[PDB]
Amino acid sequence: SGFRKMAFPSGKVEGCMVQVTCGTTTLNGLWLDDVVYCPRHVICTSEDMLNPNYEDLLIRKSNHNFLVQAGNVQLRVIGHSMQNCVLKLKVDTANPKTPKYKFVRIQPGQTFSVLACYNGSPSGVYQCAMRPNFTIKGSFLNGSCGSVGFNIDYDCVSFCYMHHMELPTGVHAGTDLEGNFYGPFVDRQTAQAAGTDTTITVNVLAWLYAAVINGDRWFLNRFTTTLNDFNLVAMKYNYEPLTQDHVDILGPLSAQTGIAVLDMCASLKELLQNGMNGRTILGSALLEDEFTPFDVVRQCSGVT
Amino acid sequence: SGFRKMAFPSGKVEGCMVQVTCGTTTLNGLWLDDVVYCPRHVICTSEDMLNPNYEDLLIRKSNHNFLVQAGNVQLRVIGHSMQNCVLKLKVDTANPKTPKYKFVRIQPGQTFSVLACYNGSPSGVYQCAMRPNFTIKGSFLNGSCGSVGFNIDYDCVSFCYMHHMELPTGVHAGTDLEGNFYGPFVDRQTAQAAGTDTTITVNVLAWLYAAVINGDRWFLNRFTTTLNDFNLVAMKYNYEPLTQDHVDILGPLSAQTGIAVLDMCASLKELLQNGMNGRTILGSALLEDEFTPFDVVRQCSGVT
Ligand SMILES: COc1ccccc1OCCNC(=O)c1cc(=O)[nH]c2ccccc12
Ligand SMILES: COc1ccccc1OCCNC(=O)c1cc(=O)[nH]c2ccccc12
Repeated sequence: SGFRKMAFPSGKVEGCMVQVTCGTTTLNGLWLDDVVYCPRHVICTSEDMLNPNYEDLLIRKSNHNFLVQAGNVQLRVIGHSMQNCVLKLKVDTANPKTPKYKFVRIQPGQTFSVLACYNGSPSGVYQCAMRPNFTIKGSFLNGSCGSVGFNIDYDCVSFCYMHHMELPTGVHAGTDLEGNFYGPFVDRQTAQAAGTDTTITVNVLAWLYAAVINGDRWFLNRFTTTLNDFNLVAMKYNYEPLTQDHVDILGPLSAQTGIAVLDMCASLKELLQNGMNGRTILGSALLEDEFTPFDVVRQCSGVT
Repeated sequence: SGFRKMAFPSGKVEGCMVQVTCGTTTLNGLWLDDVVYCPRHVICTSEDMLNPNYEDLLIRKSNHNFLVQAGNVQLRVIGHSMQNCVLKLKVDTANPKTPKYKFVRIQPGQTFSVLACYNGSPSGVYQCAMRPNFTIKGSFLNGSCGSVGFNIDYDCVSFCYMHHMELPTGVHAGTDLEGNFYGPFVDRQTAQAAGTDTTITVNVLAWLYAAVINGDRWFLNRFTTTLNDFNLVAMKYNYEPLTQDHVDILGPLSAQTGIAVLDMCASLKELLQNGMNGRTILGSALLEDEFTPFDVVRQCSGVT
């Protein structure tokens, strides 16, 4: 029992982190096989960041201008190319620690673990979610760019995020490992306001199921609702609409607890309308939405 | 910016996890050098757990009864001994992945990362704190015993916890790596009730400093207090007494923000007396106490 914001073990990803320097800028890179991936803004000076023309800035760079260091040893760069907002630095050495891996582009609501790195060295690991406004609420300081987000399935690391920037509101934006930003964000120092950060309804319901599995049952009520009635309440509270796909995804948690999805929806509806009344659920005074139904099952079953 | 419940990167500890089986019981072991540490209750059957005589049960066990498997390969046990509540299984092979390490016994209020393992395989990593009642609020299922708690200082892993059991209230109890339980808990299936789970005051203040550093400043008031006045309020709210040692430890966070410790104490006093009023601090609707002043500085500075 117990329910924690759990990250995947980060060892497989630590073995991939390198330091990339271009000019005076140092950030992190991800070394898989003989390629080092990093944000293309590594080629920018602070002045460049306001309105960068990446194709033009890249012309002034050669292989020897990208300094890649894995541990305390230097990697030889034999090629460089830009794919969307990431640079792919071809090195002459395959990473001996390359795990089985995939590059995936996640959808909002999906969670992942971040290995926050500085100077190619991992400093910490924490669990994130891709917000419905395509930002992540991370913990990143200067030098953290190139830190990655990932999920692990037994021995296969699915990289889904690469850190690029912090918006003026303190939230974070980045790309998948193909260099495409999540959301409408661009790698430029300009006014980029995030949209409504709505609550991930299916995740809140999954976490309510986790609470019931872990003995926290006070919020369970004698009511039920329909998808349409619940969604009227969800819209009012800036919650994402719940679909039949979400109900189907919650099927196994419903079976494990014996609580029909729509009954749990009615419990959530009363929690939204009445509030917590000073009470807590799984040690939280607010409704947690950064656990997917898959994370609740994985944590409550012990998948390694 | 951003503030997350961050765990240490777990790679150094993943390289130490092994599976230990004795009879029909399988749990986790920690392999450092040529020694595998694991909870001594690995020798118990379910019946034994109610009133075990560990010295007597151990007499019936020989080296070949302890099956140690690191990955998919078997380790040869050439010695076994009981140190308090842990067994030390001497193996013929030094762990090639043994990091620089220390065994430390932490005090309540101190935080650490747990690498939850099952069958010697890591499933997740999360941040914990040793509660003032000597329990931890972990996330552990059947098979998790022998999972460890640790802190990392650059390249030295300081192991501080080894998981042994779940109390009937869903909280967790375990030992340091010398086999001594934290608190009054014993490795026996009997009535063991935990004491008052008070709030770690110095940690709440550290997290309030982290909130100010990260732009969440609404709770800052125009008041100050004294250590004695604050402690009267802290006692009323089941908060740990704040000492001058805690004030000294908060010195650097006070210097960074320009907010005197006693002024932050007065802000915390008003938060206790008035509540949050539906507001949040660093995305939480309650006062977080599982970040030490050292964790706030480390996260807010980027220590790798
Ligand atoms: C406005 O900056 C950019 C815009 C577009 C693209 C890139 C931009 O920055 C690149 C460098 N950024 C960081 O190193 C950085 C990342 C972060 O998440 N938090 C910080 C907190 C304090 C200081 C710096 C950071
Ligand atoms: C009452 O048990 C013990 C008492 C003293 C000593 C050892 C005891 O157990 C040893 C085995 N325990 C586990 O594998 C276990 C640990 C845990 O934290 N959560 C669980 C959740 C469900 C089922 C089992 C567990």
